[PDB]
Amino acid sequence: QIRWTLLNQITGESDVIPLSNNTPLNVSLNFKLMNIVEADTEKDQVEVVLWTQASWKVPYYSSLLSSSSLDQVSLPVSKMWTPDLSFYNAIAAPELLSADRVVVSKDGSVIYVPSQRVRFTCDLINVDTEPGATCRIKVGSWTHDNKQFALITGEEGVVNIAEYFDSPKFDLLSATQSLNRKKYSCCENMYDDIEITFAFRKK
Amino acid sequence: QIRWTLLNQITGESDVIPLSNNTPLNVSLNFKLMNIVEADTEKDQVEVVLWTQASWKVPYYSSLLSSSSLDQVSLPVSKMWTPDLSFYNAIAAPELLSADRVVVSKDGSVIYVPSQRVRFTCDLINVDTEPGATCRIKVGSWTHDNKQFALITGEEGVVNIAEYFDSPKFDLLSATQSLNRKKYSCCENMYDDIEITFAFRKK
Amino acid sequence: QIRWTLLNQITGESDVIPLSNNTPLNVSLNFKLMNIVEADTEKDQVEVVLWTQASWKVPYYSSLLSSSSLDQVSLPVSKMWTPDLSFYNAIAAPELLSADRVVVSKDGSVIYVPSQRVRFTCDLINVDTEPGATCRIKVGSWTHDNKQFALITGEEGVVNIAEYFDSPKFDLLSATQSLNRKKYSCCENMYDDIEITFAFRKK
Amino acid sequence: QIRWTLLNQITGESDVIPLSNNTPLNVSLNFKLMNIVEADTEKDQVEVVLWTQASWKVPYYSSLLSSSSLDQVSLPVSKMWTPDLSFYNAIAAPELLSADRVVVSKDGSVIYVPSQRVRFTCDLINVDTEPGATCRIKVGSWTHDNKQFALITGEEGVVNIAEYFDSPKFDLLSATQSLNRKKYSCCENMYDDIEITFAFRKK
Amino acid sequence: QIRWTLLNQITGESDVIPLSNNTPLNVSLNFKLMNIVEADTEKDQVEVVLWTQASWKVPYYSSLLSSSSLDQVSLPVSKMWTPDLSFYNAIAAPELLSADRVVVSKDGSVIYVPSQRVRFTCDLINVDTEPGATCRIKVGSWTHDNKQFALITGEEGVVNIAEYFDSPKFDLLSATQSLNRKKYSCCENMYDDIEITFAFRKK
Repeated sequence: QIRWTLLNQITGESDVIPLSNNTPLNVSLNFKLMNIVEADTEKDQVEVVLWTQASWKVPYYSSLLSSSSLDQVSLPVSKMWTPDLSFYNAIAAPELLSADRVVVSKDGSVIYVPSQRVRFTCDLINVDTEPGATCRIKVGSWTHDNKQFALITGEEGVVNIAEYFDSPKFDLLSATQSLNRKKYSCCENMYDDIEITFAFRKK
Repeated sequence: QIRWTLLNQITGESDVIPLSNNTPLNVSLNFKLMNIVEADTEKDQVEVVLWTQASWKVPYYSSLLSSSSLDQVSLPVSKMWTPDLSFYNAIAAPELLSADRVVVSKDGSVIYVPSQRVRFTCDLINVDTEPGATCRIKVGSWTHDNKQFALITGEEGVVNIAEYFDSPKFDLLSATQSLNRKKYSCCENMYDDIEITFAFRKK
Repeated sequence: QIRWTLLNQITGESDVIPLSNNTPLNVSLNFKLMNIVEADTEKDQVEVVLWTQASWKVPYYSSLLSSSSLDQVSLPVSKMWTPDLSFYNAIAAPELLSADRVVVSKDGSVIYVPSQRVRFTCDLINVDTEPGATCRIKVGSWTHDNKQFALITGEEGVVNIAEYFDSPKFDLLSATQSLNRKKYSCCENMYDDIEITFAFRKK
Repeated sequence: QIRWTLLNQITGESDVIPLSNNTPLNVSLNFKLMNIVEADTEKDQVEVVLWTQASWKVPYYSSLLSSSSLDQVSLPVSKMWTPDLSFYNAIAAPELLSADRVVVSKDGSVIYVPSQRVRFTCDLINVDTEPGATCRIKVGSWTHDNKQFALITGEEGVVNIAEYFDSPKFDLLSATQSLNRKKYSCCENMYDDIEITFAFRKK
Repeated sequence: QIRWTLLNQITGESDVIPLSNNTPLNVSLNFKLMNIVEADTEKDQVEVVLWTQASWKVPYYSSLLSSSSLDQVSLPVSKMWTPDLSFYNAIAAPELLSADRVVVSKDGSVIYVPSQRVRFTCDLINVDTEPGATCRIKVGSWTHDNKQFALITGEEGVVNIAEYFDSPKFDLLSATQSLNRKKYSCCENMYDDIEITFAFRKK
């Protein structure tokens, strides 16, 4: 149902980011904060459910469906390169809540939306006040610098991090994101990250 | 015991939904709500034990058995494509409680019945009243739109979710399911989901 | 030090229950309840440590040792078909506590003894009284109906479920087992199961 | 660096205990109790950190290095057979806290030292008194009987189980062991075990 | 996009530490203490988030990129030998929080930075006084002695373990790291270890 032999090159190359020429791969990231599921005021720790909507394009993947009546194909994440996103301020390993699959379209654009439960520390002293408590989540490639992996995000038009939030216990008061590019001790080059700031209080 | 060389095609193709023609694959789901194992009123979270009874048919699979004594065969889930059903409102990774195997019939129809412990948020303010609290569970394919993967109510109808329910702690008042479809941001086509709605109260 | 090439066939057929002709495979199950390690009266949930002693025979396995001074050989579970036993009433995935290995004898009989911590719902309202609380553990193949997989067990001799029980916190008052056979609403045929009934109380 | 094609035989045979003749492999086990990290008096459960020092010899492994400048080689456990030690009285799966690797010397000697966190039941009624609480840990092969796998242990004067013990919460009062050989029911031959007995009290 | 065939040799050799000559491999380590996420004074147990910055050089790896546009390449850890660093005094298995990948440079140096949550025991008697409680973490190779694996200390600073520290619950008062060498039972050769010592208190 697909060009199966191509898929063997694709998985064969999966250890390495798929670059064309020298150009950085643009990886588009958008976030949806879905729910806050722990707000532990004694430990000062929060758990959220977050959907990371990631997409990138590898033109040579377009041959996968060229001869197929499929418009797109869903494939296990293990079959190709996917971004090594890490939460820089996670204090427990994020827990995947969705199927570990990506969708490839006819033009080679790839879409990947892990839904994860993520824990981090946050000062919850004001969580039961009208302004609420303000928390941040930082996400970026752990190992691909910005010469190879460049973060892009939605337009000031389309960004709506709180769009689908729903909780019977907490009110989500605001949610914004910055796109950052920083030098660290390890490496020649800089790393891109997006950081979400949000505020919430108890209902 | 079976046509082993066919299994090599079946496993070989297991990354991709098995379609023929354009036609979406029909996947029927029925559910058994077995137990409500937590209802935490301070966090507004509920954990249930749920069997998902999923079936679909792949004509070419029928040759697996046609010349063997066996009327059906049970195989590990890793040997073929299986639906990537996710609980859209899950707040923890569902925990599999039963052996991960499917059963293939002589005509190539397949049955898969995972038992899973699933956690999600619910407003429990009324859990201790006669009408009780109403909770919803949303299930659908994470990455196959309804051009490829169509959900249908299975043979048992919408009416037998509570058949095996047993708890010393909770009364299950009612349970039904409804089939819906939604437009998502990522994609042009809609996704099918089945939504389970149940009411329960403390004993 | 065994007939390795025969292991190629054994492992090659490990997806499928090893039948000779049409006859169902006799799988014998005996149990030892070792301990009760949680009895939560607020949640009504018990955790036990249980050994399931399972044995079956596959005559063609006898060639594995025919050439060797080994009387029996221990092998990884993954190298052959083993029974897909499940706890029908588990509310958490069972935790294996022992080496995942089976032993094949020179006559091709196979012994598999998993030790597992298993959690289930039990009404514990009477756990701190003289008669104690009565709990049940249901065990059977998840996907092999009784036309393929026949459960058998010890007579009134060899059956002593409480033989090794030790707990500083609970008295095991009595444990019994009973073979049963049920048809399920999802499914055509009947499945064998053994139900273990036990009573315990606080020391 | 090493005779790589030898390792192909070593890994190839890794499913099965490496005997020569029909002599049991001698497996030497010594223990170091490092710490007691849980003593829950409400549940009468203890957790310890324990180093198990295992070693055995497989003369044919000597060719792995005989032409190498390496005096010994550290390898992943998955590359060769290792003893299937179980804690016969564990109530949770022991958690590995150290790298899963063995060291093979020039003579074919193998050393494997896992550090594990292990939970057991123990009557803690006297933990806060002078006699302390006395606990036992029993360890042996789960599936290799003493016709194949024979335990040996420290030349009874260099058995010092308490040697590196260190805790700010508990005094280890004593720790000894014995080497036992017992008959089991599935089992026509006997199984070796070492039982550690220790007494501790709250500081 | 790289020299794939060379990667076959690198992975083929991944079981074994990469030495040239009889020279010890220099493995450089620096640490960043990110957070203290638990200090349980009842149990005298501490959890921290720590980045371990490791680097080492393997000259023959330089041919991986020789003919490529990439100045460096990120690869999954499973593709090459990486150090078997263990927390000698961990009381629970360290939890990895970051993507499991390394970066290989044009000259064959390798960078690996695991973020981990690590638990250990610490006398917390003084955690709530001005000088605070002093804790220690010991890191080194579990199975590579210092004739094969030599520890050298990080490239930027030695008291700046705290560069990224942030906690709403605790003040970090001091942090230092120090190289040591310790002799063990198993081995006629010594193992290097780095000991982080830090003092912290409740805010």
